[PDB]
Amino acid sequence: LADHPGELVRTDSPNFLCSVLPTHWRCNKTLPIAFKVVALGDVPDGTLVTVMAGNDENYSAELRNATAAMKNQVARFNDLRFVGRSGRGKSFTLTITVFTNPPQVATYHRAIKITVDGPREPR
Amino acid sequence: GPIQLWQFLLELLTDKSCQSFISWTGDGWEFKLSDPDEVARRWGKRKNKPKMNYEKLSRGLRYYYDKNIIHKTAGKRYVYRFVCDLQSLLGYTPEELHAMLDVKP
DNA sequence: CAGAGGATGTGGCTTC
DNA sequence: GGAAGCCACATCCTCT
Repeated sequence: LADHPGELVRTDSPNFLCSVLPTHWRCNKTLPIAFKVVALGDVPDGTLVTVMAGNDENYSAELRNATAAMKNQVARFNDLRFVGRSGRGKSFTLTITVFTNPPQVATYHRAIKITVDGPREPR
Repeated sequence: GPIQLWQFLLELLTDKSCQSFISWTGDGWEFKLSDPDEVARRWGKRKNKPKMNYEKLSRGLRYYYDKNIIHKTAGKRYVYRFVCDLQSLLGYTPEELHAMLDVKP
């Protein structure tokens, strides 16, 4: 929480941080900032990282490119997208799984609302 | 009203006046836009989009492939096929419809 | 040119 | 009535 001041938020896990996500985005639209999961502790290069989104509307929301490999403490998710909607006025909770042995899981609560239109100009 | 592309085309295909620019091939629900520019012009007019053309209207149709409303007939220029259930919609087998319209082939 | 789809904003309508 | 959703294109573009 230093070198890229406002570029990282804390997850419910003291060993992981992830990029801040838009508060509301259009489904299947590319994120404006590549989602990254940053490992504080030592996480061997190559370690897989997946993210699952969902809430009381979708226990599981359809995503795209939801897998990334840990390279030098960081999992750089290439063009990650949210396909499944999160419901009117409701946001998804991301569950990040870092495939080490044993595996570790960090959570990002109420991280992002996804709708068919996403942020839109007033009518 | 909220007319949709496929519905609009279906209307033209069931109006014998429009047979010069759009018609059934004679094979089931397959049809052809013999004069794409004209069809596009009209579609443009019905939606109030003067700049409308075949290049954009065809994009409309391509969104249907996925939704199983209409598919492309590979190899045949300006040729598509309704893959949805028209009999249910207009209560006529293609053969009967082709007869009402005096569809040649 | 015809034809597949991707990207992104708008018009029409429906839900809360 | 009005914001927030959903669906259908309309436009533009990049490849094949």
